[PDB]
Amino acid sequence: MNIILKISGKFFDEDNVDNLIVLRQSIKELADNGFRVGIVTGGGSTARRYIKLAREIGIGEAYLDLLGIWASRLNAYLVMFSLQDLAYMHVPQSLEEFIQDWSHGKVVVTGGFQPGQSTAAVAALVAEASSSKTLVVATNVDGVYEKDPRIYADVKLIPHLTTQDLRKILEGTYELLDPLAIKIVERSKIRVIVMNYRKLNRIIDILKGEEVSSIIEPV
Amino acid sequence: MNIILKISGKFFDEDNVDNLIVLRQSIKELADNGFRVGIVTGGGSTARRYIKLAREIGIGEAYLDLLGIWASRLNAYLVMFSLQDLAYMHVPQSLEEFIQDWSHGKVVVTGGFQPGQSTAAVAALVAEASSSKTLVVATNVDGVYEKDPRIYADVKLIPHLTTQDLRKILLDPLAIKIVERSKIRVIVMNYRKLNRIIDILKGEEVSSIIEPV
Amino acid sequence: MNIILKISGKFFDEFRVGIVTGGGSTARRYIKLAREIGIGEAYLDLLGIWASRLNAYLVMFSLQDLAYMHVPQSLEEFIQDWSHGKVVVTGGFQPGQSTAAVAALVAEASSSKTLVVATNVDGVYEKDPVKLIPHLTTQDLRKILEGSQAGTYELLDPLAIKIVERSKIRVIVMNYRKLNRIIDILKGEEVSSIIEPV
Amino acid sequence: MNIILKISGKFFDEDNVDNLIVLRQSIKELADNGFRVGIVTGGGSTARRYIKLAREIGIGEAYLDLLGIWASRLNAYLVMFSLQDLAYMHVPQSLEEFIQDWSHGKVVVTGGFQPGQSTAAVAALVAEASSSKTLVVATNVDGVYEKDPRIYADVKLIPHLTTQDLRKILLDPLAIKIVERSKIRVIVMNYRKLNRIIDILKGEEVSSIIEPV
Amino acid sequence: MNIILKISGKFFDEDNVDNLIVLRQSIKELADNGFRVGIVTGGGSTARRYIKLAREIGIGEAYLDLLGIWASRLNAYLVMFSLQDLAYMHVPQSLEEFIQDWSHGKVVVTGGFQPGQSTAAVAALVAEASSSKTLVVATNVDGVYEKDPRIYADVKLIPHLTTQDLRKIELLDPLAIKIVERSKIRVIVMNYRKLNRIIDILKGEEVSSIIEPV
Amino acid sequence: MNIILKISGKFFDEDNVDNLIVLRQSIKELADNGFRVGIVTGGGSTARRYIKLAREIGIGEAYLDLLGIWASRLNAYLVMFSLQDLAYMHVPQSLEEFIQDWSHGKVVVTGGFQPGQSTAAVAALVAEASSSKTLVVATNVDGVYEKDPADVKLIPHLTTQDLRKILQAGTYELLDPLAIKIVERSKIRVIVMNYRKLNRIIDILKGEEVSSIIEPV
Ligand SMILES: O=c1ccn([C@@H]2O[C@H](COP(=O)(O)OP(=O)(O)OP(=O)(O)O)[C@@H](O)[C@H]2O)c(=O)[nH]1
Ligand SMILES: O=c1ccn([C@@H]2O[C@H](COP(=O)(O)OP(=O)(O)OP(=O)(O)O)[C@@H](O)[C@H]2O)c(=O)[nH]1
Ligand SMILES: O=c1ccn([C@@H]2O[C@H](COP(=O)(O)OP(=O)(O)OP(=O)(O)O)[C@@H](O)[C@H]2O)c(=O)[nH]1
Ligand SMILES: O=c1ccn([C@@H]2O[C@H](COP(=O)(O)OP(=O)(O)OP(=O)(O)O)[C@@H](O)[C@H]2O)c(=O)[nH]1
Ligand SMILES: O=c1ccn([C@@H]2O[C@H](COP(=O)(O)OP(=O)(O)OP(=O)(O)O)[C@@H](O)[C@H]2O)c(=O)[nH]1
Ligand SMILES: O=c1ccn([C@@H]2O[C@H](COP(=O)(O)OP(=O)(O)OP(=O)(O)O)[C@@H](O)[C@H]2O)c(=O)[nH]1
Ligand SMILES: [Mg+2]
Ligand SMILES: [Mg+2]
Ligand SMILES: [Mg+2]
Ligand SMILES: [Mg+2]
Repeated sequence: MNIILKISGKFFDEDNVDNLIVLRQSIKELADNGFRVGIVTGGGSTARRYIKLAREIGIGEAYLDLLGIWASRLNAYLVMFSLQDLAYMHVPQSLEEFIQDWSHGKVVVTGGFQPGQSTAAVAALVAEASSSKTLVVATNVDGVYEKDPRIYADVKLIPHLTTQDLRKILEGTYELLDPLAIKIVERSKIRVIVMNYRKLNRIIDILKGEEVSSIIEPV
Repeated sequence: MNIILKISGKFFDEDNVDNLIVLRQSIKELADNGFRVGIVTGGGSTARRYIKLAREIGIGEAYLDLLGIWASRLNAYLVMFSLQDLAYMHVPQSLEEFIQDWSHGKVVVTGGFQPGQSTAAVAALVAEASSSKTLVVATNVDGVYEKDPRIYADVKLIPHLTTQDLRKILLDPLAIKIVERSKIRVIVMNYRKLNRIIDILKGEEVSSIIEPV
Repeated sequence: MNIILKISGKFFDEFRVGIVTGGGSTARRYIKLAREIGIGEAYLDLLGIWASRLNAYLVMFSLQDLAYMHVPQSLEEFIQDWSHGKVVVTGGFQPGQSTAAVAALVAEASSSKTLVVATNVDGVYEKDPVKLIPHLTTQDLRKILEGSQAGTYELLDPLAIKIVERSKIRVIVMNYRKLNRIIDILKGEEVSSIIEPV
Repeated sequence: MNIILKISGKFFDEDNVDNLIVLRQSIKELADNGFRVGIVTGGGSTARRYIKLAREIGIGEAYLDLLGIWASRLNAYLVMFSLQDLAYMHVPQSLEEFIQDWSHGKVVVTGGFQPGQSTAAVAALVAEASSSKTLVVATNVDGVYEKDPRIYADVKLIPHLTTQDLRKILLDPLAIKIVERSKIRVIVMNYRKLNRIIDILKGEEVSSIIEPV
Repeated sequence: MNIILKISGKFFDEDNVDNLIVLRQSIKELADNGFRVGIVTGGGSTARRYIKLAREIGIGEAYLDLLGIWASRLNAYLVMFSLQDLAYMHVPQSLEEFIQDWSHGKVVVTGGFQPGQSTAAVAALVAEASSSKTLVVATNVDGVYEKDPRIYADVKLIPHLTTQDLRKIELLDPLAIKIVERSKIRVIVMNYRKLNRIIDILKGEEVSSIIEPV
Repeated sequence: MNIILKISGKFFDEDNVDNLIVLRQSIKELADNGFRVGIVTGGGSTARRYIKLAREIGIGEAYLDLLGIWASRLNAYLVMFSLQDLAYMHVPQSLEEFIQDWSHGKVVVTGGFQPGQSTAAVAALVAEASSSKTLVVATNVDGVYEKDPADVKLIPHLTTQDLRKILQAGTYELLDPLAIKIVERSKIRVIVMNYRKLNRIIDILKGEEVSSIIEPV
């Protein structure tokens, strides 16, 4: 079926050929398992770096967001140019445009759409519009934690939880599933799989629940 | 300065030639009084009708939203055509497009942008992007009340309050988030009084002013 | 081959395929409201076109995964969207005509030999509310039509007739209630009126 | 006041610089006198040669039309490029696009829009959309006659007539339908005389004026 | 395999249906053998008819270029319209658009993109962007000779050469050469009269000059 | 009259708030002096980083260029966004689009257009299309030298042919081949200067200051 893959921005800040090489194989691996793949790429450091520079000279919040969006699109193009042929050569700039590009039956790579949200929201929207039952959020963490492994000791990894639990835990910045994202995944009952992009090579396993991952169930 | 005017959908469901006429005279006042007006029109009943009909046959939530957006755009075109020669002849379909159309120095009429939100959000976004310090929400009510007068007795009208007060109580999430971060004040008023919009803005005529916090 | 299906607007008020949807009551509801405040004729037409497109989206969205997700706004755009090999739903294109004309244009551009006009009547008559003409020609229809404008056009307006004739496209007028019985109407003779180009 | 100027295709076949020269002049003069000018250029011989050639190898009628449209656009670009800095640098490809380009307040040059009609229809549509009360059709003849003036001797020019008078005889069906419903008067004149365009418009120079009815 | 076909402007001036008839035939041949084909059409005489006229009244060099581009696009439409159902119905106006239109898997016909270059450069760019290892330049002459064959008894066609041997010497501008070299695209110069023997040309069983990148 | 200002990519790599400001200034100055300004922003390090990352996994040369172009547009947006309502809110992606955006009478900010060239070429094209008689190339250097600075001196006046003799996604040049070809045929003079002096742009333009003026020939 259809599946949306949200690649965290950090993924591009790293500068190591192996990242793209592996993401590319996994996009193929997912393909050879009868999977249509949509990919959303975040802005990463390029985004933050420009948002800061822009903010420094007083650029309004709306425009700071656009800069982050454009930065996320630059990453989108990078992913796409390595997916060449395999992907539809256009980076939709709105959900409506995505819906169109998705018609062509190839992989579609997206960046941001609108100010006031994050690529997480985009991933949700795109997942909903593409009838994807699963939204994989590949980030630099292994999964979801009750508090924060960085600041609290032995906060064991929650391999399963609902949009309710994730709400209490979370109870241009973000989260991982900002408000709009959660709202969308819930109304369209899309399950979110948080995993480490280091394991994109074991995505097929992740999807069928055989590897370190956190699955958020809609409720 | 710049100002955004959010016209509730009900405004178009009434079909009384006087609504468009009055709205048309007011956009002209604001204009001949040093304002650049941006207008956001809601889907109204057309939106609901199509959403209803579409839902009935199982159209996904994303697509029901698109239908409401297109309906809101149809109202956008209606408002735009009557103001001809005061408005830029294009209904932007995204904030990015709005920003572009706004460059032309004329009135810009908009409908929805993206699924998952309401024209309220669009009005906020558009207000923020156009550096509008005030977002006027023209609806079928006089303003904000501590609880709806429909059900509680002796509910007067809050002539002033802040985002926090409004919290304790249309403005969807994104709208509030935007008006707060960019400190945009929202003026809730009755579209029946668009002929007194200049007064409203300077705090006279009956209205509820939501202050950002 | 290819076939174009023109869905009358009333439909919403209640083999490759191209679909054209009319504005219906939404179109006329706006057209009268717009006219009331003096909106020019060109713009009234645009309102009708937008209304027709709104219907186009509704139809498109329901056929999802069968239709190319874009509503062309001009013949040139249609030709392009048609390249993708999926169903294409269209609304109006230009002022001064009706979706009928669009259907014809679209039929011609797509090399469709048949244009099916599904309306709120079983076929072509001679007058409305009288017998049903089960088989006529572009000339007979042109005559059955006559003079005595955003909102109201004739079954097949001037441009539609001109197009169907020059490209020899046969027009099948039916009842959208029998849309389901299209494989037969089309190829049968059932309760349909077939207009032969001449 | 807005005014639409339809330049006959022949204008470009003469490979006459003198024609483009006088056009710029009049566009410049019209602008001066407070007129917004929309220009529609026909396909001319280029359109002819291409359609001919295309037809020869069996291209469909729809596509032959598109080729004439493209050829009319090529002329549109030529006129535009010469009007540079006075014209909006884009040749709209549909009435909807024209409406948009016209918002920018500069001269807009157009070619064809859709198959099945002629630039005359385009001129009419564009005139209607831009609220022009006059559509000037500039051809290689001083005006309307009852028979061709170059062949028939003793043909007198008809200075005034009606849409019907014309029917009872340069204007395709759509064009006439449009000029009538929107009551646009059409002035047929010789493009050799465009520089005297200001006189033509005020009934103080040779020309045929078709009154809508 | 992807391949780009550059049709010289003269091709359209003969008002030769003969030419179009054979182009359409070889596209079919190419499609029928699993070749994706991108086509670039030059402005030909139409281009110079409009440029000459424009220059006459002082239109700037940038705009003269645009006129030639539009002229080449008009030819692009003509070729496209005859390929109907075999080609994507849009004439990209920039390399970025071409890349997009090419995604659709059908034949793409192009004209010019930007001022300051020729369709040759467009053909090279498009070849590079579409990963075509071969760029066929169909001219009205069998290939490249040692001495001009126009008026020079039979001379002798040189079957092999390099982009360097090309420099040591129309239909080839600076950008074109830079591109074919950096992306190592081989260029085949051949007569458009022979465009249906195109399958042979490509494999060496037919007359032509092959420029090797270096 | 019109003038095109080419901002070197390094200008954005310094990530200095001041950089953006002084620009926003000169524009207002230049503007307030009967000058319409077109601005072309290069890709800088962002472009370069992507061009190398992309190349590492084998992305073709055409696509590496596109990445550079998009990176240069990102800078274009940044510059545009900082120029409040002074600039037309759209980053043209082709000369044809530039010509259109330029009609609106406001500042237009551009990035790349097409593979195979550099923003220098874009600046030249844009200058020619906009009838600009002068193309200002603001780089981090002070002007031109027959050898990049060491110990060499600054050639205050040379010709495009002088530059030729004096003179791959990434590969720079001051003026690449297309740029020179364009500036020559349309006789556009190019003023090479240090972007540190954007503030003194009005002086530069009238000869009074540290700059190298390349005369077309
Ligand atoms: O649709 C969008 C996307 C992004 N943005 C803006 O750009 C920025 C990029 O937001 P992202 O959510 O793309 O950042 P990221 O990729 O680094 O996130 P993680 O992978 O670390 O989870 C955000 O901070 C926001 O301001 C929008 O405004 N809208
Ligand atoms: O940006 C938008 C706008 C609208 N919509 C969708 O279309 C519908 C129309 O959005 P409205 O905001 O017009 O809804 P409403 O009709 O209740 O508004 P008012 O009476 O208060 O004016 C909403 O119900 C929403 O689902 C979007 O999804 N996104
Ligand atoms: O190409 C087009 C299509 C439509 N329109 C405008 O849209 C409006 C709707 O005209 P339609 O012909 O689309 O309406 P309908 O669906 O009710 O028609 P029937 O099938 O019942 O006969 C008309 O008033 C017309 O002005 C155009 O101007 N141009
Ligand atoms: O909107 C349009 C315009 C033009 N065309 C097609 O292109 C051709 C050009 O139509 P024109 O009306 O421009 O022809 P022309 O140049 O000979 O006209 P004059 O001003 O010289 O009298 C026509 O023959 C028609 O087929 C369209 O299909 N649609
Ligand atoms: O990308 C382009 C293509 C073309 N042009 C401009 O348009 C004209 C037509 O471009 P051509 O490529 O047809 O010129 P040419 O005369 O060398 O062509 P062939 O006989 O080899 O087919 C050229 O003279 C050029 O000025 C551009 O500016 N850019
Ligand atoms: O039109 C364009 C512009 C840029 N590019 C691509 O963008 C990349 C950046 O080329 P730039 O010329 O934008 O770099 P820069 O701004 O840092 O240059 P200087 O002013 O310091 O000399 C180059 O690698 C090139 O391939 C294009 O391909 N086309
Ligand atoms: Mg609502
Ligand atoms: Mg009708
Ligand atoms: Mg004609
Ligand atoms: Mg460089």
